[PDB]
Amino acid sequence: ESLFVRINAAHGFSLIQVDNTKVTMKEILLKAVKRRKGSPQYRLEKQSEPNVAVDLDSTLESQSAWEFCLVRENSSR
Amino acid sequence: MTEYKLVVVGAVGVGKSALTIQLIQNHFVDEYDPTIEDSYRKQVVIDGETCLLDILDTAGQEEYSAMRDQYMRTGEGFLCVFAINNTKSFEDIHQYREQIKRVKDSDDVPMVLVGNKCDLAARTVESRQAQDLARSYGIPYIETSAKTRQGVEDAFYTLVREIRQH
Ligand SMILES: Nc1nc2c(ncn2[C@@H]2O[C@H](COP(=O)(O)OP(=O)(O)NP(=O)(O)O)[C@@H](O)[C@H]2O)c(=O)[nH]1
Ligand SMILES: [Mg+2]
Repeated sequence: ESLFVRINAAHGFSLIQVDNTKVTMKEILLKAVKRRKGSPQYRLEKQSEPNVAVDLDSTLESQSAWEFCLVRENSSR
Repeated sequence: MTEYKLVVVGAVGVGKSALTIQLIQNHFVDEYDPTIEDSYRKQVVIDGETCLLDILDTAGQEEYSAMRDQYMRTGEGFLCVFAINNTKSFEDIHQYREQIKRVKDSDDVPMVLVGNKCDLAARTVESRQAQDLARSYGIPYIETSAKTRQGVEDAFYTLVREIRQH
């Protein structure tokens, strides 16, 4: 099995494959938005820290987390 | 409101994700991105009665076969999908049905046999063979195209009707 991150979104969850923990949170966000919404702005939040946008330029490793919420920027989880 | 947990299963590449996204978003997914697992929730009206569909889109990749237990236990109806141009995917249908039995003690769960990609001219799985398989299981057979949307609502809505009629 590959490594993957769980993304909780407004209408379900997506498991997003990652090759390694050096992937950036930006890459994970773009994959989750593409799959769930197709062609509004979004943030990712650590599951255990509501209402705070993760730094999209940081690595997955730096988050010390494997579950995130995908939240529309004009909304809440 | 009432929520129905539907699960889409079948071999790699048969079109489980394309079927799901055609239903949910009225869009055909052209590229192949292998699934690990994804869920999609949508409010729909079936036979004049509103409900919430919770569709679980699953991995064909055998690397993720261990997941089957969790989602087969709580799944309330199953689309068992093969592709009409992929005889191996048709052969694989039985394995999904048998795993559902390992956890439900029976296969007495709403299921539809789905022959997808029927927009393609080349077919290697005969219609009569798919019909006969569904008959041997006591379940409907529905031909679909996630590309043209042929049969897509029929496949998913048949599951909901079968749950409602238990
Ligand atoms: N012509 C045609 N192509 C289809 C149809 N359904 C899916 N495809 C194509 O087949 C490929 C695989 O589809 P996909 O939905 O990703 O298959 P999957 O069963 O979800 N694969 P996995 O088990 O790895 O998740 C995609 O390129 C898609 O465009 C269909 O009904 N007709
Ligand atoms: Mg898929």
